[PDB]
Amino acid sequence: PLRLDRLRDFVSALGELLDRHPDEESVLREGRSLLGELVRHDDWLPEEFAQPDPERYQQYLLHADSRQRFSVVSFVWGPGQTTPVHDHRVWGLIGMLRGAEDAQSFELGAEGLRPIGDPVRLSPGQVEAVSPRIGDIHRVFNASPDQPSISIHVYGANIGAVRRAVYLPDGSEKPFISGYSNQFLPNIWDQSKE
Amino acid sequence: LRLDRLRDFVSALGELLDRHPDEESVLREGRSLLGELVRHDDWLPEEFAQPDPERYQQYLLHADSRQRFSVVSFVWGPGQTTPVHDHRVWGLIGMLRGAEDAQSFELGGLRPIGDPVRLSPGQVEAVSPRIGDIHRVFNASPDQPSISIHVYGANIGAVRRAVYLEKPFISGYSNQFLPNIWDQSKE
Ligand SMILES: [Cl-]
Ligand SMILES: [Cl-]
Ligand SMILES: [Fe+3]
Ligand SMILES: [Fe+3]
Ligand SMILES: [Mg+2]
Repeated sequence: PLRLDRLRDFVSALGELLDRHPDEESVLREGRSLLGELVRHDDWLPEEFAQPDPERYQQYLLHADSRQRFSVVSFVWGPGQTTPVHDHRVWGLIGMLRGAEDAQSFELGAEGLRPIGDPVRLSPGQVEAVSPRIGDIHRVFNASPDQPSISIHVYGANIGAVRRAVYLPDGSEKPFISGYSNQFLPNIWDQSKE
Repeated sequence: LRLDRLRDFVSALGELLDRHPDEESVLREGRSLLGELVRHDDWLPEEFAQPDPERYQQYLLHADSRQRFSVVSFVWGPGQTTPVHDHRVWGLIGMLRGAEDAQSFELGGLRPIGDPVRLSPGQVEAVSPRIGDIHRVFNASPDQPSISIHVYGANIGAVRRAVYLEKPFISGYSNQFLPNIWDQSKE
């Protein structure tokens, strides 16, 4: 009985929102509200895009806009998995869905990477923002050693195809194109099935 | 697989409808963009090219965020046909693989308009309430499957339309999964 209508309605609303060509602050404010409404419910994500991998965290594209104005991704960390330290180069929202993860912000200093504040500790329903304007560099990791964690991320592009960077401790940058773990997206558009 | 072709078609079709042009302009520029896609048979994933023994298959490839358009791979097995149906929105039919025919109809009951249009790879046809909406599309080969790529001014699988002897018609989709056409680094 997957409530795929929730993801369909999120995608529609996010489309309508960007049709008004609003500023980043308005996108993040209205966006985090719409994402909050989606990730408050754990009755809609298909099992195929909730699956951990033993070697690396999984990046399942759920929807990309026709003009690549936004994308929606299911990120799945297994026990003890982390992202590299990375930037985005576009606005991003992180909606916590299942389990426990932490997000550490970083800044580029004289020495290299320095963490800003404590890790932000996410639990289901919580939404965080990233952007070049408000803070773009972070590392997201599973805070459980025996359970997988899932967050739904929304970006101001097709994030899997954005040329961005990972950072080493000394602040040196490697090119980063994340791509996607899935060859298949979920069909959220067969409304007659419901 | 040259999935970049489908990605570029979807982008261009989005840009086109951003200009909020009239149906005539959509069909004119659209059939040109679709013609460019279906002239090449190096991009369709095999999972959305598969015939079914019992009924023709309707694989959604892409739906717009606001359901302004959709792109569908239709697959007829040897000797399969659609019912006689309308669309209630503009539609483009791009022939990709094999041989099919399209018979137009008018309400008189049903009378066929002209001969069946005989499609071969690269050919693009249009339907719309304005220009003629009622047709039947069928495989013209008795041993080979046929594939055409269709583009509609809605999420066609969810449009309330009709089949004609009117019965209500909502076509839906054969696939639970769409292709990921957005992983550009794979190329
Ligand atoms: Cl992120
Ligand atoms: Cl059609
Ligand atoms: Fe991130
Ligand atoms: Fe048709
Ligand atoms: Mg918290």
